Amino acid sequence: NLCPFGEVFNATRFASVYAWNRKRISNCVADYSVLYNSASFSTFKCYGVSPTKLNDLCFTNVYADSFVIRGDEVRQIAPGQTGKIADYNYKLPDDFTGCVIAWNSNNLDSKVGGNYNYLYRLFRKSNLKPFERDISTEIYQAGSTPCNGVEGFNCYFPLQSYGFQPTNGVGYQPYRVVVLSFELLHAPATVCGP
Amino acid sequence: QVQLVESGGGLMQAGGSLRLSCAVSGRTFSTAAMGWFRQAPGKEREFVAAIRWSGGSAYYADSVKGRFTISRDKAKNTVYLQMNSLKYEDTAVYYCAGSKITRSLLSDYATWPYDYWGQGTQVTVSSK
Ligand SMILES: *[C@@H]1O[C@H](CO)[C@@H](O)[C@H](O)[C@H]1NC(C)=O
Repeated sequence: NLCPFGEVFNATRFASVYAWNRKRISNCVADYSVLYNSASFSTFKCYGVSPTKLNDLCFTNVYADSFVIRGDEVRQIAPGQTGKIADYNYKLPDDFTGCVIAWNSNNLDSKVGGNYNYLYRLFRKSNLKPFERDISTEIYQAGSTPCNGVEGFNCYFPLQSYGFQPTNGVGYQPYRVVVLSFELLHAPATVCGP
Repeated sequence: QVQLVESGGGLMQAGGSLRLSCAVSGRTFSTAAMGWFRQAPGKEREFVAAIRWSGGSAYYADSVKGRFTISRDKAKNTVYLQMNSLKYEDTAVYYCAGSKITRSLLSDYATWPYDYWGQGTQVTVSSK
């Protein structure tokens, strides 16, 4: 009953940000020290909680959301931020209680000649609500004329590849991101520190 | 691993039709695209047509609009070029190509790189 944070952080494969993965963590002992003492993480930002105090707290559920974005977009995984990722791909609530953790994954997620398998949503009729997920591939109407599912003038495919090459600048290198959300409801608190 | 195998082409009289087929093994092109290119002697390899694999929207070089049609059969994992109203200057080696890259604007497939190529198929357009 050790919380399976390994399965999330050390997953072989990570989701595209538009198709971000969520794992519900419950009914286990969480050793948060494995995370906050790690030298592996380039970002470790907590909101409404102190990372070192986490081993002292109990929650009903922990949600672990994970995906890949480029380095220069990690700043968008924060309450109240704007940009293509926060607006159209993965949106934190203004009142977020949790931690945003990221690390450079250039060694796994970049390939010589480019890895283009990680996508982001470039076009959308409106901003995502917090923790909304949109995996639709409907043709996006950018102009006054309906597309009727046909790409053309002002009628676009809504997703686009990141082009991750190991020689990219750090800003265009792939980062793996895990967002931990800490939920306290009127129920037994099933995820506690040691 | 990934093979693009062309069939069809060869000799046809001007105003006639040919159909090129390109059978893909070892990959599907999902949200990216397949295309056709051609190379005449002394000339750079030039874009002919692209198709979004998932949704099937097509993009054409101006030089073949109203004459050539690109299409694909997901079940057969095959892309096609229907070449109608053949012109003498359509004579070239035709290549099918596959892109690894998902681009939002289909017109990007006229200029962005393709990582997978067929063997090349001679098309020759003859007089009377
Ligand atoms: C991921 O694996 C590494 C190497 O085994 C280990 O040091 C680390 O603690 C693991 N992460 C988690 C959260 O268990």
